[PDB]
Parts: sequence; C-alpha cells; structure tokens
Amino acid sequence: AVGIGAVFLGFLGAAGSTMGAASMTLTVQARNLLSTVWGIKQLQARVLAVERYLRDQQLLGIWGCSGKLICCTNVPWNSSWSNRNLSEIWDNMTWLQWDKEISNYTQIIYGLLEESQNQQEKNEQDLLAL
Amino acid sequence: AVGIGAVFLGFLGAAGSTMGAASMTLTVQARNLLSTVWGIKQLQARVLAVERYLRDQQLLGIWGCSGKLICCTNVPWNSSWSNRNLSEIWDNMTWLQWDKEISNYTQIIYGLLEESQNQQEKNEQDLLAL
Amino acid sequence: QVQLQESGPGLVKPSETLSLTCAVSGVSISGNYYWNWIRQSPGKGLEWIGNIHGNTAATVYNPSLGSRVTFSRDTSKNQFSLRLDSVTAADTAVYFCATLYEFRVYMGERISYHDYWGQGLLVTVSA
Amino acid sequence: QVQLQESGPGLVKPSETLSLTCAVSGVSISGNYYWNWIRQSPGKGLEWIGNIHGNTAATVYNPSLGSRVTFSRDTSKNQFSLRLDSVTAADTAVYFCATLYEFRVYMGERISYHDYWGQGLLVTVSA
Amino acid sequence: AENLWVTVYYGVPVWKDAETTLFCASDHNVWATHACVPTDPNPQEIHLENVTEEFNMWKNNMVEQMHTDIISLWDQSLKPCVKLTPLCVTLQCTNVTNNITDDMRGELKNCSFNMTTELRDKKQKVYSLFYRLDVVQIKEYRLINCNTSACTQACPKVSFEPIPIHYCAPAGFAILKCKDKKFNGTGPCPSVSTVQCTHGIKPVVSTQLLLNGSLAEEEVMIRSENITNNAKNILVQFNTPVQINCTRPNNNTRKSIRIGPGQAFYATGDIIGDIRQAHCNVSKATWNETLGKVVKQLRKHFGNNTIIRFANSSGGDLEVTTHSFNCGGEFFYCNTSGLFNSTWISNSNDSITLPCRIKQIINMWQRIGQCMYAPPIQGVIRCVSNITGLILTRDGGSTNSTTETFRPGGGDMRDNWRSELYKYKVVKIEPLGVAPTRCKR
Amino acid sequence: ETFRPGGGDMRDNWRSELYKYKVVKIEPLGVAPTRCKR
Amino acid sequence: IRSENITNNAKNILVQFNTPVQINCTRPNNNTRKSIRIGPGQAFYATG
Ligand SMILES: *[C@@H]1O[C@H](CO)[C@@H](O[C@@H]2O[C@H](CO)[C@@H](O[C@@H]3O[C@H](CO)[C@@H](O)[C@H](O[C@H]4O[C@H](CO)[C@@H](O)[C@H](O)[C@@H]4O[C@H]4O[C@H](CO)[C@@H](O)[C@H](O)[C@@H]4O)[C@@H]3O)[C@H](O)[C@H]2NC(C)=O)[C@H](O)[C@H]1NC(C)=O
Ligand SMILES: *[C@@H]1O[C@H](CO)[C@@H](O[C@@H]2O[C@H](CO)[C@@H](O[C@@H]3O[C@H](CO)[C@@H](O)[C@H](O)[C@@H]3O)[C@H](O)[C@H]2NC(C)=O)[C@H](O)[C@H]1NC(C)=O
Ligand SMILES: *[C@@H]1O[C@H](CO)[C@@H](O[C@@H]2O[C@H](CO)[C@@H](O[C@@H]3O[C@H](CO)[C@@H](O)[C@H](O)[C@@H]3O)[C@H](O)[C@H]2NC(C)=O)[C@H](O)[C@H]1NC(C)=O
Ligand SMILES: *[C@@H]1O[C@H](CO)[C@@H](O[C@@H]2O[C@H](CO)[C@@H](O)[C@H](O)[C@H]2NC(C)=O)[C@H](O)[C@H]1NC(C)=O
Ligand SMILES: *[C@@H]1O[C@H](CO)[C@@H](O[C@@H]2O[C@H](CO)[C@@H](O)[C@H](O)[C@H]2NC(C)=O)[C@H](O)[C@H]1NC(C)=O
Ligand SMILES: *[C@@H]1O[C@H](CO)[C@@H](O[C@@H]2O[C@H](CO)[C@@H](O)[C@H](O)[C@H]2NC(C)=O)[C@H](O)[C@H]1NC(C)=O
Ligand SMILES: *[C@@H]1O[C@H](CO)[C@@H](O[C@@H]2O[C@H](CO)[C@@H](O)[C@H](O)[C@H]2NC(C)=O)[C@H](O)[C@H]1NC(C)=O
Ligand SMILES: *[C@@H]1O[C@H](CO)[C@@H](O[C@@H]2O[C@H](CO)[C@@H](O)[C@H](O)[C@H]2NC(C)=O)[C@H](O)[C@H]1NC(C)=O
Ligand SMILES: *[C@@H]1O[C@H](CO)[C@@H](O[C@@H]2O[C@H](CO)[C@@H](O)[C@H](O)[C@H]2NC(C)=O)[C@H](O)[C@H]1NC(C)=O
Ligand SMILES: *[C@@H]1O[C@H](CO)[C@@H](O[C@@H]2O[C@H](CO)[C@@H](O)[C@H](O)[C@H]2NC(C)=O)[C@H](O)[C@H]1NC(C)=O
Ligand SMILES: *[C@@H]1O[C@H](CO)[C@@H](O[C@@H]2O[C@H](CO)[C@@H](O)[C@H](O)[C@H]2NC(C)=O)[C@H](O)[C@H]1NC(C)=O
Ligand SMILES: *[C@@H]1O[C@H](CO)[C@@H](O[C@@H]2O[C@H](CO)[C@@H](O)[C@H](O)[C@H]2NC(C)=O)[C@H](O)[C@H]1NC(C)=O
Ligand SMILES: *[C@@H]1O[C@H](CO)[C@@H](O[C@@H]2O[C@H](CO)[C@@H](O)[C@H](O)[C@H]2NC(C)=O)[C@H](O)[C@H]1NC(C)=O
Ligand SMILES: *[C@@H]1O[C@H](CO)[C@@H](O)[C@H](O)[C@H]1NC(C)=O
Ligand SMILES: *[C@@H]1O[C@H](CO)[C@@H](O)[C@H](O)[C@H]1NC(C)=O
Ligand SMILES: *[C@@H]1O[C@H](CO)[C@@H](O)[C@H](O)[C@H]1NC(C)=O
Ligand SMILES: *[C@@H]1O[C@H](CO)[C@@H](O)[C@H](O)[C@H]1NC(C)=O
Ligand SMILES: *[C@@H]1O[C@H](CO)[C@@H](O)[C@H](O)[C@H]1NC(C)=O
Ligand SMILES: *[C@@H]1O[C@H](CO)[C@@H](O)[C@H](O)[C@H]1NC(C)=O
Repeated sequence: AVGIGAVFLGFLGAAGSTMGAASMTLTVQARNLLSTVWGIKQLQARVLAVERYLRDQQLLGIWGCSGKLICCTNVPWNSSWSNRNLSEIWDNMTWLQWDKEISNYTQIIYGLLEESQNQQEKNEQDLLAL
Repeated sequence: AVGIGAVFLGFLGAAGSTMGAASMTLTVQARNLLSTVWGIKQLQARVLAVERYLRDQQLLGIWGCSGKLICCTNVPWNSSWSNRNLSEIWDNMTWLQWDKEISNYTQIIYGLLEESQNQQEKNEQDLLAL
Repeated sequence: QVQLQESGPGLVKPSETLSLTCAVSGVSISGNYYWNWIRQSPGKGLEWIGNIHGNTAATVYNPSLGSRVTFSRDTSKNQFSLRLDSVTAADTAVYFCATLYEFRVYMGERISYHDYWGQGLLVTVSA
Repeated sequence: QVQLQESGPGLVKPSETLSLTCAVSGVSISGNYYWNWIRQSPGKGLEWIGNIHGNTAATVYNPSLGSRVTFSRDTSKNQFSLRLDSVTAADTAVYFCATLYEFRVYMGERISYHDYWGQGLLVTVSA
Repeated sequence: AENLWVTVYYGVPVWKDAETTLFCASDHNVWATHACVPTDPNPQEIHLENVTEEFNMWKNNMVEQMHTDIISLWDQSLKPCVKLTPLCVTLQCTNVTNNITDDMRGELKNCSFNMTTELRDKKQKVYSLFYRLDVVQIKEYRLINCNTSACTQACPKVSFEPIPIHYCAPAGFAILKCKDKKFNGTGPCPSVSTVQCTHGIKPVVSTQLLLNGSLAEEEVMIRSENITNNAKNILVQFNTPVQINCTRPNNNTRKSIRIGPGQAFYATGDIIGDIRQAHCNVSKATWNETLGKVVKQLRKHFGNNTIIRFANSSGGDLEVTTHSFNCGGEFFYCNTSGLFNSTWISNSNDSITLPCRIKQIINMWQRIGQCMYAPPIQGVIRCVSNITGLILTRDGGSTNSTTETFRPGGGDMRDNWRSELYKYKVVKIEPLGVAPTRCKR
Repeated sequence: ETFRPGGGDMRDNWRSELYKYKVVKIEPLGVAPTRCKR
Repeated sequence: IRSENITNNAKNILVQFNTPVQINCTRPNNNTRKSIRIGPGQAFYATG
C-alpha cells in the first residue's frame, strides 16, 4: 500500500478497449497531436502538423465545443445513421469499428452541427436584446 | 487636467514589483509572446515560437482555463508545497522569487489540475443526462 | 529488460562516509518509481535502509538508523546514490538496490507486477 | 457550361445485365445533386428509372422495375453508372442521364434553375 | 484552515537562461546589409528596478553567433569573383633599385611571366611588381600559395569598411543589459535594463590593439577569466582614445590584364616618384600617460610594490607577432616594438614611428587552403584611428621573482567581439504561473 | 524447378528489413450517440 | 520465403535464413600507395 510505484497505459494501446473504456483516457491521445533540402522537408512537415491542429481546433470551435474534450450537443440522432442501442455501442464495440460503420454519414452531421450552433447564437443574441 | 498626455510602463517593467502589483499588467506581457540558410534559421525560429505559443494554449485549455488570464480552480493548496500566509506572498514577494521557491512542485500540480478538470467534465456530462 | 548495477568502494574505515551508486538501464529513473536501498548481513538478515522517489525526489529512511543517510538521484546519468555517514563495524553487509511497482490501466484493473532485485555489492567497514 | 455524355454497350442479350455510365463535365458529382436516369421507348414515352444522391449515396428506384435497378457513383472519374438486371424486350429505349437543381442563397430567395438532359444513347435488347 | 486553492496566471514576468538565434537590424560591402532588416529610428529601453541579474562574459553564446555570421558573410561576398588559377607559372624576377631608400632594399620584385588571353590558342608576355613576402624562390620564383591551393581575387568594388550592425532577438525572448559602471564582466549586476536590441557594433578586425572601439566611462578596466592563471589573456579597456596615423606613401599604379573571356587581373604597373616604407605614428606623451594608468590599475591585482615590465612579442607567425590591420583596402602588418618596451617601479611634440609592411595574399581567418588576393590601390593612402584597448598576456609569473612582464597577444578574433558584447545577455520568458488564492471554481 | 541467383535492384535489400513496419495517421475527432441535451 | 506472386516467374523470391552462414574472405596482395600532386592542393593516389 505504501512504497509501491504505479505506471499506466499511455498511447494508443487503449484502442482495443470498448468505446466506454476508450473514451476515459482522451488526454493521452490529445496531448500527442502537437509534439538543406532535408531542412525544407522537416519544416514542411512541422507546418503541416501545425496547420492540421489549427484546422481541427477551428472545426471544434465553430460547433461551440471550444476548449472541451467531451461536448454533447443539441442535434438529435437520426435513426437512419445507426439503429443500434446504447447497450451494443458503448459496451460491445470499439472506436475503429464505429468509425468504419458511420464513415459515410459524417459531413451531413457536421453541417447540421454548424447550422444548429448558428441558430443557437442568433437566438441567444435575440434573447439578450431584451 | 486637460491636454496632458500619459505614458505607462513597458514590456517587463513590473519584474521587480510585488506579485499583487505585477498581476494587474498581465496583458502587456501576454501580447508579445506571439509578435538562404539564414532564411531557414529565421523560419525555424518563427515556427518554434508558434509551437511554444500553441503548447502553452493547449496546456491552459486542458485545465479548463481557456481564454482567461486569471482562472480559479478546485484543487486544494497542499501545505507541504508552501507554508507562508497571503500577507507575505501578495504584498512582500515577487514572481521570480516565488518561482524559485516553488519550482520543485510543478508537475504534480499540473496532473492534479488535469484529473480535476476531467472529473468535472464527466460530472457535468452526467448531470446534463437528466 | 531492466538491469540494476551497484558500484562503490569495497572497503571503508570507521566513522567515514560510505557512498554507493546504483545505475539503472532499461527504464528512466525520473518516472513514478520508488528506488529502494536494502542490505543483508549475517545475523541480522535483510534490513531495508530506505527509498527515494524519482519524480519528486521524496525520500524516506529507516527510523532506526536515523539521519546518518542521504539519498540522491541523477537523471542525466540515470542513477541513484546512497551516502551513509559515520560507518561502523555493524554496517558491513551486502547492499542491494531494487524497485517494486505495478503496471495497471488508468482508473481500472491491474496488468502486472515488477521487481528486479539487482545483484548487489559487498561492503566491509574496517580501518 | 455543364455537359453530360452517356456510354456503354448498345446491344444486350435478354436476362443479362445492362450497364450504362454517364460522365459529367463542368461540375463535380460530390455536391448536393441528384443524378437521375430516364428512358424513352415507343408508345410508353418518358419513363423514370431512379436517382442517386452524390454526396451521401442515397438511392431511390422506381417501384415498377423492382430490385432490378442499381446505381453507383465514381468521384475520381466524375461519373455515375446505372445497372439493370434481367433485361427483357420491354427495355429497348433511348436512355438519358439528367439532373435538376436550383441555385439560391442561404436563408433568402432563389436565383436560378438548372436542368441539362444530356444527349443519351439508344439501347436494344436481343440475343 | 488555509482553505486556499491553486490559481493559474498567464503572463507572469519570469525568465530563464536560454540560447537562440538573433537577426539583423542595420540603418557594396563585404558585410551584406541588403539581407539585414532596417532598424527602428527610436530604440526602446526599459529600466528594471530591484532586479539584480547574474552575468558572465566568458560564457556568452552571442560571441559564437557573431563569429559564425561574420565568417559566413565573408565567404559569401567572395563567391562571384575571379579565380586566379592561371597565376601559378614560373615567374622570372629581378630586383627593383630605382630610387629606393636603404630600408626598402629587396622588398619589391619586378617579375615577368607568360599568361593566357581571351583566345585559348594564344599567349602574352606580361610583368608586375610583387612584394617579397608573396614570392618564394623555386632567378625563378613562384607564388607562395601555389603548392597549397589556388585561390580567389577579391572583386575591386566591394569595400572592406566596417558598418555597425545590431542584433535583435525573436519573439518570446529578451535582451538584458547591465547599466552598472565598474562591472568587470563577471558576477552580479544590480542595475539592469531590457532592450529590444544592442547598439551598433563595428566588426573591426585587428590584432594586438583594439581600434575604433568603445571607451570605458569611468576609468581603465582590466578583465580576465582567471587573472591568477597566466594562460588566459587580459583585456584592457581605456577611458580615453589614443590617436594613431598610418600611411602608405607610394604612388602605386594599377593596370588590367585580360586573362580570359570577361576575366581581368589587376597588376601593379609601376611606382611614380620615390619608394618609401609605409609607417604609423603614435603620440609619445599620450602613450606614456595611458601606460601609467594601465600600470596603476594592474597594481591592484598583483601587489602594491611589484615591478611591471612591458616587453616584445614572443614570436610565431607574422599575424600573431605583429599588429595586423587593413587601411583602405591594403593589409598592413606592423611591428609594435617601440610601444611595449618599458619598466615601471613602485614609488613635447615628437612621436613614436612604427615602420611596417604591406601584404597582398591574405588568409584572413585561422584557416588553411583559401587566400584572398587584394587588388592594388591607386595612389597614396592615409588613415587615422583610435586605440581604445589592449590584449595582453603575462609571461612566466612564477613566485621565484617579484617582477611581472606582460607582452602583447591576439590571434583569436573572438576576443575582438567579446570586448563589445560583455554587458548583454539573452533570456526566455516563462508566462505560466501558479499561486494560492481563496477563490474557488 | 530451377532457381538461379538474382539481384541488381537495391530496393529488395531495404525491403528485407522494413517488412514488418507501417505508418499511420491519427484522426482524434469522433461523433457518437449520447443522452445529454445542450 | 516471400514473394509478391509465387506463381509468377517474373518476380524475385526473398529467402531469410534461420541461422547465419560465416563467409571469410580477403585480398592478400601487399599493396603500396603513392601520391602524385596534379595541381594546387590536388593529389592523385596510385598503386606504386
Ligand atoms: C576607424 O574609423 C576611421 C573613421 O571612421 C577610418 O578612417 C576612414 O577610413 C575610410 C576608408 O578607408 C576613409 O574613406 C575613404 O576616404 C578616401 C579619401 O577620401 C576615399 O578615396 C575613399 O573612397 C574610395 O573607396 C570607396 C570604398 O571604400 C569607394 O566607394 C570610392 O569610390 C573610392 O574608391 C575610388 O578610388 C579608389 C582609389 O583611387 C579606386 O581604387 C576605386 O576604384 C575608386 O575609383 C573612402 O571614402 C575615411 O576617409 C577615413 N576617415 C578619416 C577621418 O581618415 C579608419 O579606417 C577606421 N579604422 C579601421 C581599422 O577600420
Ligand atoms: C480484449 O478483448 C477481451 C475480450 O474480447 C477483453 O476481455 C474481456 O474483458 C471484459 C471486461 O474486462 C469481460 O467482461 C466480463 O463479461 C462477463 C460475461 O459474463 C461478465 O460477467 C463480467 O462481469 C465482465 O463484464 C470479458 O469477459 C472479457 N473477455 C474474455 C474472453 O475474458 C479484454 O479486456 C480486451 N483487452 C483490452 C486491453 O481491453
Ligand atoms: C523596489 O523595492 C522598493 C522597496 O524595496 C519598493 O518601494 C516600496 O514600495 C512600497 C509600495 O509602493 C512601499 O510600501 C508603502 O510603505 C509605506 C510606509 O510603510 C506605507 O504607508 C504604504 O501604505 C505602503 O505600504 C514601501 O515603503 C517602499 N519602500 C521604501 C523603502 O520606501 C519599490 O516600489 C520597488 N519597485 C517597484 C517598481 O515597485
Ligand atoms: C620592370 O621590368 C620591366 C621590363 O624589364 C620594365 O619595363 C621596361 O622599362 C624600360 C625603361 O625603364 C623600357 O625601355 C622597356 O621597353 C620596358 N619593357 C617593357 C617590356 O615594356 C619596368 O620599367 C620595370 N619596372 C621597374 C619599377 O623597375
Ligand atoms: C614565355 O614563354 C616563352 C616560350 O613560349 C619562353 O621562351 C623560352 O624560354 C626558355 C627558357 O625558359 C628557352 O629555353 C626557350 O628557347 C625560349 N623560347 C623562345 C621561343 O624564346 C619565355 O622564357 C617565357 N617567359 C618567361 C618570363 O619565362
Ligand atoms: C576617436 O575618439 C573621439 C573621442 O571619443 C571621437 O570624437 C567624438 O566623436 C563623437 C561621434 O559620435 C562625438 O559625439 C564626440 O563629440 C567626439 N568627441 C570629440 C572630443 O571630438 C572620434 O570620432 C573617434 N574617431 C574615430 C575614427 O572613431
Ligand atoms: C585560476 O588558475 C589557478 C592556477 O591554475 C588555479 O589554481 C590552481 O588549481 C589547480 C587545480 O588542480 C592546482 O593544481 C594548482 O596548484 C593551483 N595553482 C595555484 C597557484 O593556486 C585556480 O583554481 C584558478 N581559479 C579558478 C576559479 O578555478
Ligand atoms: C609620421 O611622423 C614623421 C616624423 O617623425 C613624419 O615625417 C614628416 O612628414 C612631413 C609631412 O608633412 C614632412 O614635411 C617632413 O619632412 C617629414 N619629416 C621626416 C623627418 O620624415 C611623417 O609624415 C608622419 N606620417 C604620418 C602619416 O603622420
Ligand atoms: C594625426 O593626424 C591628425 C590630422 O592630420 C593630426 O591632427 C592635426 O594636427 C595638426 C598639427 O598639430 C593640427 O594643425 C591640426 O589642426 C590637427 N587636425 C585634427 C583634425 O586634429 C594629428 O596631430 C596626427 N597625430 C599624430 C600622432 O601624428
Ligand atoms: C623585440 O625586441 C628584441 C630585441 O631588440 C628583438 O630581438 C631581435 O630580433 C632580431 C631579429 O629580426 C635580431 O636580429 C636581433 O639580434 C634581436 N635582438 C637582440 C638584442 O638579440 C625582437 O625581434 C623584437 N620582437 C620582434 C617580434 O621582432
Ligand atoms: C621590430 O623593431 C625592433 C626595433 O627596431 C627591431 O629590433 C632591431 O632588429 C634589427 C634587425 O633587423 C637589429 O639589427 C637591431 O639591433 C634591433 N634593435 C634593437 C633595439 O634590438 C626588430 O627586429 C623588429 N622586428 C622584426 C621582426 O624585425
Ligand atoms: C500471379 O501470376 C499469374 C501469372 O501471370 C497470374 O495468372 C495469370 O493472369 C493473367 C491475366 O491476364 C492470365 O492471362 C494468365 O493466363 C494467368 N496465368 C495463370 C497460370 O493462371 C495471377 O493472376 C497472378 N496472381 C494475382 C493474385 O494476380
Ligand atoms: C581459404 O581457404 C584456403 C584453403 O582452401 C586457404 O588456403 C590456406 O591458407 C593458409 C593461411 O593461413 C595457408 O597457411 C595455407 O597454406 C593455404 N592452403 C592452400 C592450399 O592454399 C586460405 O587461406 C583461406 N582464406 C581465407 C581468407 O580464409
Ligand atoms: C636583391 O636584393 C636583396 C637585398 O639587397 C639581396 O639579398 C639579393 O641578393 C638581391 N638579388 C639580386 C641582386 O639578384
Ligand atoms: C609549400 O612550400 C613551403 C615552402 O617550400 C612549405 O613550407 C610548405 O609546407 C609547402 N606546403 C605543403 C602543403 O607542404
Ligand atoms: C571582478 O571579477 C571577480 C572575479 O572573481 C569577481 O569576484 C568580482 O565580483 C568582480 N567585481 C565586480 C565589481 O563585480
Ligand atoms: C600620383 O601620380 C599621379 C599620376 O602622375 C598624379 O596625378 C598624382 O598627383 C600623384 N600623387 C601625388 C600624391 O603626388
Ligand atoms: C627599448 O627600451 C630601451 C630602454 O631601456 C631603449 O634603450 C631601446 O632603444 C628601446 N628599443 C626600441 C626598439 O625602442
Ligand atoms: C607488407 O609490406 C610491408 C613493408 O615491407 C611490411 O611491413 C608488412 O609486414 C607486409 N605485410 C605483411 C602481411 O607481411
């Protein structure tokens, strides 16, 4: 109980775990996204990484989930995308399988999130005018 | 009273001032953190500065203090880290001396902040489920 | 595989300072590990001297031996050293440097347990 | 300007699969467009086969043809293909690939309407 | 009882020691100002009260960056210039004895040789006047650098005159300057300021004497990494300058020889009038007063009854044994033997004339395999300069004797940059901070 | 079956060592169904 | 044994051993080297 050290699973080793268990250690993956001709190639790679991080952050911010790791929204879940109940999603599936399953219904969800956030912002502005 | 101009302190003028007095001018210092072979060196320096700024912003955001210069948290102050009262800190010491005194207990506080923010996020998600 | 190697003088005189250094290979010493110094002598058996924390430099020592010990850690060389002051004849022993810890998942179940118990070094106290 | 051109074998045997491919120029097929297949035969006149949504790949088929109709879309080649299984003598016709869409503003009025109705190709069914 | 909680502050004024890469700020030259950013007309400086920093002149990283930048610019400036490959031929030389003084006997050689032309199937016969230090006997001579490597002629339009340059740090870093007088380059400085970047520093190149430098504003200053050790040089900074007037009075003539398609070589045609030695003049009373001040300051560290002797250079290469400099494109090497020759014991209008020599084949930095052939200058040349410091070295120093003898030194060019960047240092800001406060989330 | 020595191309020399390694890129964004409401 | 398409004779076959085979080999002639200066700071090394 005293005098014993402890070490924990780090990088993507938690990919085989279920979605419920895999969504419990988001920070370990999140923190690793940032950190003559050969110098040009290395600088291009670094600039590409920075640009990708900025694009992801801007996409998160546009939906209203800025500065958050888990941010649940107002858009309802259409049944045409997936008809599996929560019992068979968060305890009998992994993130890779889920991504493979819903790979063809991603852009429409992003557009719906953008429109919902814009509508919420406009409604908030209207409310604050009183 | 009218027609007289005023000029205020510069970048690091408050280095010798007390912590309480120095905390009132964080914006001036925050502003300047952003802004053939010699071209490579200059571009590398600029990329390094941008990367450092992004890393600092990510560290701030992970703790839930995104977009704030002063942000209170929920982690209690352990008496082992320091034993001085508020009278001898915010009106008697300076930031450099405080860092010199505390620099041995930095990482553990960061980890505590991370875990506290994650727990708060999970609790908020559970609360909104009702 | 993690390996621990003890080093230091094989002989020391009474009332002098005994300095030993255990070097670690295969794992960084600055992690959340408690590096432990133990000794074994005929008659007394195994006796735990103390331990030091790699990350925070926190140290704990045996109350019986008191303040005669100081533990240090060097991250650049990946080593930790023990300095026992005011040696006597009773301090002649074989010194072991070891570490005991567990590998788990973050807020979950355990996976494995680890100890190494390096080969150790003989030290004798005499003028 | 936007243009559409059809291609495929002109003669097919009964009970075999008729494959046609419509290639578009002047606009991408990955946007919010519904690509429709129409056919004209003697007596029957214009008849609608089905349509496919480029962005999502949502397809709708005529109930009269049943499950004999299938659609596919290739974004790399900027084409979309119609497949008709179990072709019979009633399927001899001229096939056109069409698209109808309105250009408007975002939460406002409408600017224009667009339909193209490409040239099409004659297809006969016989062994 | 405390019920205090951690609170995060962004923008705390705290800094740490760090190393980075600075960039240009300056208001045809070898030191390319074209690629150097313009300077702000109104430099900004902030005085940090109650801040006492630590400084060490002998560990500054700015000196290394300055040396590397100067070497890189020097190498870059010579790229688009003619390479004197055909100049390695068998020269036939004779003595010049037309209106020459006794001291200039044998210094000049009149050498004839063959040369190529714009057409590769034709040859020409030409002649030139060379210095005795450039030609080595093989009545047949050859250039000194022929058996080492072929090497470049400097283009005649780029000027060697130094220009001030300022070094400004990137964003997130800061330049700290020590405004404390009497500071000796090592220890705690109590008066500190932050500057966006430094004053203009002229990259003046010289040995055994610091020319066109900065002057101490209080008194003569003596600096050394370890004064007890005799292997470390001593940097002496004056409080007033000493005027020195150097001149080459020979009325030289320049002629151009076409050695290929669009390639010319500039030779010394002939000397008009008399031939005389180039020389420098230094005031006598001013030198005596300056040396008295220097000995008085040196008396502080070496006892109050010691005898202080100034002697000649020990020996070695001509560059490290003689005060070498460049006056209007011509490279002078001079024998500072009448200056450092005196003894001091505890208790009008004439001037010292140093006669000295010119050279044309130059190995500027301490490297082997690359020259820089200086084209001849037309007409008499004269220059005037300030002496504002010395580089000395203690000979022997054993406890057996009670006399200390100092001799001039040099060779390493970093010491020239060190005397200017002694009061500057670079730090990096750390804005994140954690403090205890009663407020809770 | 007759087998003879080969070679010439040097890519096969490297291929014998990097046969068990591959490179992938991470995609940290995901969307799931869940029972909150903003 | 590895091959992209083992039924095709136009593709090479890569064989990886289990244990290595030692090969010892040598050039035994006692050679001598001499330098010839062919220009300013340019040398050519030849077998004397
Ligand atoms: C310490 O500082 C002092 C003062 O700051 C320095 O002394 C000054 O030195 C400079 C440079 O030597 C000198 O300026 C020259 O003055 C000459 C006389 O007036 C000019 O003739 C000369 O111009 C020629 O060189 C320029 C390039 O430098 C050319 O751009 C210009 O066109 C001239 O070149 C023509 O003439 C030559 C010769 O005929 C020919 O070969 C060319 O092809 C071209 O036709 C410079 O302007 C100052 O006059 C000096 N100041 C004083 C007061 O004397 C001193 O050198 C510094 N010490 C050290 C060690 O650097
Ligand atoms: C890799 O996959 C295996 C299984 O494919 C994982 O082991 C599984 O772990 C879960 C939870 O630890 C076990 O769930 C248990 O199910 C029984 C069913 O009766 C239930 O009674 C228990 O209360 C518990 O919920 C599951 O049985 C177990 N599978 C097997 C075959 O033992 C393993 O954890 C995965 N690895 C990682 C790193 O996630
Ligand atoms: C640099 O340090 C000096 C002192 O080390 C600072 O001066 C000090 O400033 C404080 C606050 O301005 C003064 O406190 C005042 O004291 C008087 C008398 O006790 C009291 O009536 C006031 O209410 C206030 O508490 C303090 O006296 C003064 N020190 C001295 C010796 O007078 C200085 O401010 C520091 N530099 C900067 C830029 O802050
Ligand atoms: C260097 O040598 C050349 C060649 O010997 C000299 O040029 C000759 O000068 C005399 C008169 O002094 C002329 O009669 C000849 O015709 C010249 N020769 C050529 C080839 O032109 C030159 O004067 C010498 N220079 C010095 C300084 O002694
Ligand atoms: C320039 O080249 C000519 C020949 O092309 C040299 O004249 C020869 O000199 C050698 C001795 O060095 C004599 O043995 C030949 O008989 C000469 N030939 C002729 C045709 O005169 C001349 O000496 C060279 N110039 C210099 C300065 O060496
Ligand atoms: C040699 O030193 C003197 C004195 O330090 C210099 O003359 C000064 O030049 C500055 C130029 O910024 C003036 O502001 C001073 O007023 C001058 N002082 C006197 C007494 O005249 C002189 O320029 C220096 N010479 C060289 C070549 O650097
Ligand atoms: C300055 O130099 C002196 C001379 O070398 C140093 O003192 C010497 O230190 C070495 C170290 O092993 C001894 O062997 C010598 O006997 C010492 N000589 C004298 C005369 O004391 C001195 O330590 C140096 N200063 C610093 C700060 O290192
Ligand atoms: C250096 O000093 C010497 C004197 O020791 C100067 O020589 C005199 O120069 C002037 C020039 O106007 C002549 O009129 C005199 O006849 C010269 N006298 C002697 C004895 O040589 C020399 O000119 C000075 N040079 C410089 C550059 O200052
Ligand atoms: C170096 O040269 C300068 C300028 O030629 C000399 O200064 C001149 O000295 C004469 C004689 O005393 C005066 O008439 C001039 O007015 C001075 N001019 C200037 C600008 O100072 C100086 O004396 C010379 N120094 C030496 C040691 O020769
Ligand atoms: C410093 O002065 C001494 C003494 O005058 C010089 O020693 C002379 O060197 C020359 C060589 O050119 C000899 O011919 C003399 O015989 C030497 N003098 C004596 C008394 O023997 C010494 O050369 C001077 N320093 C330099 C660097 O030249
Ligand atoms: C530097 O100057 C001194 C002083 O003139 C030179 O010392 C003289 O050297 C010559 C030899 O060329 C001797 O004949 C003299 O006797 C020396 N004078 C004295 C007082 O000893 C010295 O040689 C010069 N340096 C060099 C390298 O020549
Ligand atoms: C491996 O190679 C064989 C030989 O080429 C391939 O089989 C051939 O495929 C071509 C395709 O046009 C036919 O013309 C040949 O008749 C086939 N030969 C045999 C013996 O079947 C085979 O397809 C290749 N394997 C794969 C996976 O593509
Ligand atoms: C390769 O094998 C041959 C034998 O087939 C070796 O030849 C012998 O080499 C030794 C050297 O130690 C000599 O003493 C023998 O006299 C040689 N025998 C014959 C028959 O030539 C040869 O040395 C071997 N080489 C290597 C590099 O292993
Ligand atoms: C040239 O003059 C020097 C110095 O006077 C002398 O040593 C040399 O022998 C002379 N050479 C001749 C006359 O060829
Ligand atoms: C070139 O010649 C000089 C004098 O003969 C000699 O000192 C030098 O060593 C030679 N260069 C080389 C590279 O040997
Ligand atoms: C002068 O240098 C010595 C070097 O040991 C240092 O101890 C001393 O403090 C310096 N003087 C000042 C005034 O800083
Ligand atoms: C040098 O010679 C040229 C050409 O004769 C002449 O014009 C010039 O005046 C001379 N220089 C001096 C200082 O006499
Ligand atoms: C050196 O000083 C002495 C004085 O003792 C003097 O006799 C001698 O001439 C001086 N030498 C030179 C070269 O000035
Ligand atoms: C090759 O020859 C050299 C020179 O005689 C000799 O030293 C050396 O031993 C020879 N090599 C062998 C392997 O005998």
